[PDB]
Amino acid sequence: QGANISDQWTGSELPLAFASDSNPSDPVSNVNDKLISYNNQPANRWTNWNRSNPEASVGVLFGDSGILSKRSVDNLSVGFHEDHGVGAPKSYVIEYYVGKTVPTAPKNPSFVGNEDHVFNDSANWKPVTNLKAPAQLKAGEMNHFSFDKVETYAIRIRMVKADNKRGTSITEVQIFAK
Ligand SMILES: [Ca+2]
Repeated sequence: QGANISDQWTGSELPLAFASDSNPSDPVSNVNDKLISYNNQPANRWTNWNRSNPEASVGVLFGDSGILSKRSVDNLSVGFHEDHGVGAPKSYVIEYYVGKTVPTAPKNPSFVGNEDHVFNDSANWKPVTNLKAPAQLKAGEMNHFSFDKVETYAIRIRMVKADNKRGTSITEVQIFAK
């Protein structure tokens, strides 16, 4: 297993987690903070609990040595969390950035859908190929995904909440270099 290319580094803008939308007290920066919690002791998660869109995406914008970088990516791990109000999504798509425009760091990374940004244009994303995924997503553990290697500035997981929940929830994601 190679270097972790999603974790935050102190004093570095990148890698940066981003989301289309978030419950504000559950910012997406929680997903790459190296804290993993499946409960409220402490609560540590991104969610879109009680937000208006049942679909949201969470992703990582890569960096090398403090500045933007493409990386070669073939994996994603996601620790779903669940309580009465949130849980694993009922459906998802994992996507990678293909825009010709070099992405900027979002001004408000937990709420990318509320600003003009390349990430909001579906032409700038393609789905990963030959996905290997769990047969069912499970809260309470790191759920591992693998796919054909791509060279990209960003990947994201775009997810629709379960019908019996008020949102989707993630305590941590991890992406590794080869
Ligand atoms: Ca975390």
